Amino acid sequence: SLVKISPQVSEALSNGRAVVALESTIISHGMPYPQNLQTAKEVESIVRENGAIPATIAILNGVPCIGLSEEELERLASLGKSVQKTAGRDIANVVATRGNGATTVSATLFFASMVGIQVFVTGGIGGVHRHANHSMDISSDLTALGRTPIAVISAGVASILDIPKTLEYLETQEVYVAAYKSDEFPAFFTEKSGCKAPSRVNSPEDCARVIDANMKLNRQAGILFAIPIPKHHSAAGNLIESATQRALTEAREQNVTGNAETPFLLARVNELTGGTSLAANIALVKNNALIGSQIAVALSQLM
Amino acid sequence: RSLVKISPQVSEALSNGRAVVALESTIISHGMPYPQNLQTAKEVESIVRENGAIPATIAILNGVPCIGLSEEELERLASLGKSVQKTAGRDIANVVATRGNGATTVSATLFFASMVGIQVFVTGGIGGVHRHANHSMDISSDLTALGRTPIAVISAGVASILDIPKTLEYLETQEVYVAAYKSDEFPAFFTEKSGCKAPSRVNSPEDCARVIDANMKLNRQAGILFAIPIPKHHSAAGNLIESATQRALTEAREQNVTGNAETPFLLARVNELTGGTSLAANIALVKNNALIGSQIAVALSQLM
Amino acid sequence: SLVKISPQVSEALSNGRAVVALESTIISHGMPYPQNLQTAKEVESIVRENGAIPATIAILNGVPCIGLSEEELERLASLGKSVQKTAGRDIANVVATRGNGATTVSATLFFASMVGIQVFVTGGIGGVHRHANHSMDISSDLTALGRTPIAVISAGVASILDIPKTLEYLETQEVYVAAYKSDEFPAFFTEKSGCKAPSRVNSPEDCARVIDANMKLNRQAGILFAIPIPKHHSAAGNLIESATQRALTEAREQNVTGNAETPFLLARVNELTGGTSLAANIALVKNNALIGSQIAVALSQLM
Ligand SMILES: O=c1[nH]cc([C@@H]2O[C@H](COP(=O)(O)O)[C@@H](O)[C@H]2O)c(=O)[nH]1
Ligand SMILES: O=c1[nH]cc([C@@H]2O[C@H](COP(=O)(O)O)[C@@H](O)[C@H]2O)c(=O)[nH]1
Ligand SMILES: O=P(O)(O)OC[C@H]1O[C@@H](O)[C@H](O)[C@@H]1O
Ligand SMILES: [Mn+2]
Ligand SMILES: [Mn+2]
Ligand SMILES: [Mn+2]
Repeated sequence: SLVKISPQVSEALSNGRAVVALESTIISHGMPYPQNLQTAKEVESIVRENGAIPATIAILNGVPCIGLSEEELERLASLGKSVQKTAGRDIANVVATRGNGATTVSATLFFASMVGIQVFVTGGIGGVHRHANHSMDISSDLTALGRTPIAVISAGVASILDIPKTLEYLETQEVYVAAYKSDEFPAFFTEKSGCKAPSRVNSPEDCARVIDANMKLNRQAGILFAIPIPKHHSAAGNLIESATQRALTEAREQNVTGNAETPFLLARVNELTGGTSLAANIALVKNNALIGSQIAVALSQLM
Repeated sequence: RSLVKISPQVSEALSNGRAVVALESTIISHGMPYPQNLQTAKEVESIVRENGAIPATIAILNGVPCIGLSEEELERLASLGKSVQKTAGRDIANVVATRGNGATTVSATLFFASMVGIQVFVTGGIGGVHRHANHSMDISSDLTALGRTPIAVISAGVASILDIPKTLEYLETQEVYVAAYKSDEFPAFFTEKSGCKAPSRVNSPEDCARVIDANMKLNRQAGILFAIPIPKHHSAAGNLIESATQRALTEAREQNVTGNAETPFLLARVNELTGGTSLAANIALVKNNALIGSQIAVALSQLM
Repeated sequence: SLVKISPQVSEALSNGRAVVALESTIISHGMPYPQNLQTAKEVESIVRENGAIPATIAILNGVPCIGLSEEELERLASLGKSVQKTAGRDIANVVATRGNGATTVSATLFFASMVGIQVFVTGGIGGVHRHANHSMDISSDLTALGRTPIAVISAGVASILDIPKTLEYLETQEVYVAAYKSDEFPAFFTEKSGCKAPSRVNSPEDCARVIDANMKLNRQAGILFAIPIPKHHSAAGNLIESATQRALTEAREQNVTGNAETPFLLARVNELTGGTSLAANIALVKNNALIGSQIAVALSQLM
């Protein structure tokens, strides 16, 4: 009615075939055009190569789109950063003003769950920002996942955020958190965060069985699977931390706040590391798409 | 149903899809002194009606939740004053069970308005993150209520007695859409200037109505805060409101005024300190919220 | 469906008879076998003796059980601490791995509410941890009760936690909190917390009337009734505080974190008080079962 679902996604959902939701803010605010389009195409190709149907979610001319046509992807990507970064709380406004919106994890969660997609691949999830006891700056991603029964496939949480506090917040929100094939919770750019994972899963089939259980119980809280970036693609943790500290200070000084903050910080860290962090970001999203697609296929086979 | 009493005019309005504006009752019982509390409530209901909407003041009377009050009930409530229980959402069941009188806060009024399908709720200010919440965790259930109730709250922002930046952050985490009306600055109740940028902006009642309408069609289970800056000619910005507020906060700490006694103490003391100016501003902003809120409700009714 | 409800509980729910939910972690994590089984039997007997059907909740071989048979209670008791401490966010995982789980307050709430049980007797509820300002360590019991319309019967909150902040957090979550026949909020082992109770109820009938109103209103938030430990069983606040202070220091030095912290502290306080604290813990659970049952019976009669 209000939501436009692509034929291919619509067909897969009707037949119980694997579908993987994808967000669009990485396209609009994660990298420049046409690299953004290239990375988005590659991710969707990895999803299809591993047996799932990719469902990139966005809002175009006020219409929520679940699954984008090639034309729509190209159009969105070419708009670049002029597209509105759209969290869940922004959806109604972008719809009402007939605008274009690139959806974050919290908005993408909402639409994916709405149409019955169970697996959502992202790069990293928002979290508790550093010094949140002074700011209370905490991503709506965490509350959204706490009340949306969907599995988010991430590479953990970036060190621009407070990882230990983000893990505590997720526990309080009743989100099941598990690291993939590791006892150590990953830190996005780097495989190791310094925090033990609260739980562990060792295969795509293991992940699918937890999701299946969650669905059967009708629990209204979600799941975060954290897939460590492949060791060969992991960025040096001292280079990342040094760039991160500088970026955080610059954000504070230039009064970058609210939803402008994460995009500002990730872009600055990429500048400061001469491209190394963006390259790792691209690597982990591709790895997440691979594992995420395998989970969705396993889940489809269970059901 | 058998427990909630809906006034005939509100009942008819809901059945026919007419514009309805919910109103809370704690501003009457605990928010303002006895002549102005009743006078203001009557003036607000009149502004709502004059602009084409039906006012639905919500309260609990002798254990009965009432949605829409008669002039007599409004009179009865204003005079009972603070003998009525200040009733947050979490207190409703208790007040009903004990057959008490309760003046409903934003969190309680939200619950009842949403229950019967009212989409627009006009208030003065919303509760928020209290100052020093890092040592207390004192945070209004208004914020959590709005985060899980699909209704639009029309306020004049957040008072500086609270921590405005942290309140804005908390609302974002709860997925509440926040927009300032015809301004880039988030307003601060008595005064238009909070020092904080508005996270979003809307420029007409019709624009507000379109956001609410989209939110309803999407079936999102989170609400909206529209923050209407107090009209420039009624602002208390010129009256040392921030100084008076700071002095009031300090005096409350020294006299151990806490809990439900605090806000009334602070409001009375700030009014003393500003020679009546802060109360006048409070009256002005609630009336302005009623005007814009009614216009939003009417535009929404027309959309639907 | 997926949940196994015992015949006695099922029959009681079908007939609108009083049912009291109970958790299993004190069996699993509170004391050694076979005394642990005898205590569990004594608590269930208090429930039956006061006119209600006890519904002990646990997960056995991946199956959620609401109401345990004699054989099932024996198996749970013999597993001892080898059972997984299962919060709400752990349920899907324990189900998926076919594990045994002792459900905490947050997990037990979910299952009791699912099948229409209105009264859940516990000992104490989890809360805001001390120094939560630097850790954000806050029990999911609080968020669970804020979105589950069920009454929890507790003896308040232990002083190992931050009681004032716990009370504030509950207000924020819209949980109605009332002390039973007292103006002072109780502190688990001890009747006095130092905090005024936010509200008060003076009989099981009063409690049932609040629950009945909450049910008729269809509010989706729960209730915490805090029943002070009987005066003759109350532990002295200075022998508790001494043990408590030492236990807290030790947990900090041994870097005990996450879901291990509360079980560590309670076990250590019990060690340091030579059994006095566990004795008080058993006394308050038995008192809670008595009052809880009377409330559940009064509620059944109202309905
Ligand atoms: O490399 C990236 N990680 C994460 C984001 C986005 O940032 C959001 C968090 O932003 P905020 O907490 O302001 O809502 C996440 O949901 C995600 O969509 C992004 O654009 N690029
Ligand atoms: O003697 C006790 N044993 C176990 C608990 C459990 O601890 C939980 C809180 O721990 P956490 O916040 O870490 O989930 C409670 O739900 C309860 O089931 C308790 O409170 N008291
Ligand atoms: O959760 P509650 O207690 O209702 O919110 C805190 C503040 O919200 C307002 O209504 C009151 O003035 C109170 O001080
Ligand atoms: Mn933020
Ligand atoms: Mn408060
Ligand atoms: Mn914890």
